[PDB]
Amino acid sequence: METKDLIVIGGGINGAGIAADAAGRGLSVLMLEAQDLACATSSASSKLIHGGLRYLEHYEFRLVSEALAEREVLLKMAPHIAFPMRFRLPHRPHLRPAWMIRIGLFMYDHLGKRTSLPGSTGLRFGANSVLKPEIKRGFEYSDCWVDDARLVLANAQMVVRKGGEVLTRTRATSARRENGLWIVEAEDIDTGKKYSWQARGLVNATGPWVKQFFDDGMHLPSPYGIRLIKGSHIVVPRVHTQKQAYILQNEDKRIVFVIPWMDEFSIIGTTDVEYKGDPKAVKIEESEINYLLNVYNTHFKKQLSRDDIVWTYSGVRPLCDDESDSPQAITRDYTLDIHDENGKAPLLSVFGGKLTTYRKLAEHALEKLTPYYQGIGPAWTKESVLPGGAIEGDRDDYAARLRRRYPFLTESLARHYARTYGSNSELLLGNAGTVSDLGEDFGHEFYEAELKYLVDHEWVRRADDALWRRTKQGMWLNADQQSRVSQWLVEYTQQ
Ligand SMILES: Cc1cc2nc3c(=O)[nH]c(=O)nc-3n(C[C@H](O)[C@H](O)[C@H](O)COP(=O)(O)OP(=O)(O)OC[C@H]3O[C@@H](n4cnc5c(N)ncnc54)[C@H](O)[C@@H]3O)c2cc1C
Ligand SMILES: CCCCCCCCO[C@@H]1O[C@H](CO)[C@@H](O)[C@@H](O)[C@@H]1O
Ligand SMILES: CCCCCCCCO[C@@H]1O[C@H](CO)[C@@H](O)[C@@H](O)[C@H]1O
Ligand SMILES: CCCCCCCCO[C@@H]1O[C@H](CO)[C@@H](O)[C@H](O)[C@H]1O
Ligand SMILES: O=S(=O)(O)CCCNC(CO)(CO)CO
Repeated sequence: METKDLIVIGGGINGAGIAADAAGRGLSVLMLEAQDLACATSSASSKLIHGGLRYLEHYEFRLVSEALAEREVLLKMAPHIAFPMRFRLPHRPHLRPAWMIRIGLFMYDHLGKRTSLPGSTGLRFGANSVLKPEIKRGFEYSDCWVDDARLVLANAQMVVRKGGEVLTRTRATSARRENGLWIVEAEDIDTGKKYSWQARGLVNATGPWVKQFFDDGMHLPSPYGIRLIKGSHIVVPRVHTQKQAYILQNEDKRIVFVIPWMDEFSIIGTTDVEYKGDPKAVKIEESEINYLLNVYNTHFKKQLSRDDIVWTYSGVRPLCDDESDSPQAITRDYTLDIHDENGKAPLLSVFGGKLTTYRKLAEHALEKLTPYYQGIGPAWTKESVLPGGAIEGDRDDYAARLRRRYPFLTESLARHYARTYGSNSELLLGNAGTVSDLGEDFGHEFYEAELKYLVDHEWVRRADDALWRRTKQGMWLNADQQSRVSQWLVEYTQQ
């Protein structure tokens, strides 16, 4: 019975969420990721769990309402990596009238069930604010921040938690129907080891590659086109000490975020640039930098230059091509397509789908796949808690409680584990009783005990996986220290 019930191609947020949900419904599931979990679009987001305020002008009510309500659901599912955040919108009357803004905020507050997130409010900016003097009025509202790459990992762990299988660095090369079953072929991108599996169902959740897999992997016609819209972000030492984020209205009608990041930086993003080519080669261009710095510099007193940038990242949104002439106007809602052959071997493909709406998307996916499976269990993820989320507060409790239980833990390290691993911290600490038991110090309190844990429980294979996806330690480790991390991984993944 080597036949899996469902095979999921794609290890980003959408593929992980679908696989986890499926496994939790009793299906024998296998998820395939060509490189590393969240190595593409899912680790290149603005990292916000938002309802999509700007989509209201386009009347995308279905998406905005679903997104808004999911915020609190995700907040309870992964309290260790997600949390409430307040956003400040500077008023720019020549762009949008005050009455217009208020209507939007009203919908944003009632368009979706809001049990804990505070309501919107008006703001007054004085001569001592961070914004320029001419800007005197604004508004503030709620939304959430989430460690995108880690939300993906949490779901991958869930898959395994429920008897599922997850393979990384394994690229699916082909898939075709045969005798009522799917024959999926894949190969280890490193060793060349080939695999061949049989499945009763197949999900194409390869994001930017969705159509590409239809053409080269299955030789089947894709039900939808895909618009690749690149978006980049720049990182700089925090521009101010305030805990809230700002949402700026640019002259082209787009909005740009300035978000507090890891207490030391500010993330500024994003952009909408039509893109063509390999989604893996995407990178920020000069005009993007000029565009993000300008909108920031026109709003804040403290001026930023190109020289203040400490890091940048970019990714491409795989938006379902609605033929919109304007990249910023293209819809952000997702579309799912399911098709079978003679009532068997269904194929569910995913087009679009924000990180914010992934759980709902995954639920709707299993809904379409239900008719094809035995006594498949019903929905369940809404009342679940992702691995690492079984805490009691986050900072409120966990970080404090961790140092209390593991006194040798400095306040910074305790904060890191709490905000990264959550309830999985005790598994990482194992029998450690002192700092020395944590092993080699690679820098910035990133110990061997953490890296060993990442390889054993978080599929880490390369340094980048560990320093830029499972964590953001890459922001502090110098070139030699990162080289050492890679060297350790070789020696550990060797024998
Ligand atoms: C600029 C930007 C900002 C964003 N901001 C936000 C925001 O703050 N909030 C929010 O909710 N959303 C945001 N998003 C949207 C969100 O990031 C994406 O919608 C989501 O990550 C898409 O996930 P995915 O799983 O569909 O695709 P991906 O994350 O791209 O995953 C697809 C995966 O498939 C794998 N794959 C491809 N081919 C194969 C193959 N043949 N075999 C095996 N594996 C394969 C890839 O390696 C990859 O990991 C943003 C997106 C962009 C880029
Ligand atoms: C302008 C002096 C009275 C104080 C009100 C705060 C100023 C911002 O008020 C704004 O002014 C705009 C025009 O500039 C209007 O179009 C409005 O949308 C708005 O209410
Ligand atoms: C039902 C929810 C809608 C609430 C009504 C929104 C009206 C906002 O109205 C605005 O207020 C600004 C400041 O007073 C103004 O300066 C005004 O000129 C006006 O444009
Ligand atoms: C009768 C006309 C009513 C139209 C109300 C549309 C709601 C406005 O939505 C607006 O979207 C903007 C970006 O798109 C955001 O910057 C604003 O915060 C938001 O109020
Ligand atoms: O911690 S979990 O059980 O959720 C996932 C453990 C995954 N372990 C691997 C070891 O190579 C990846 O780290 C895969 O078996």
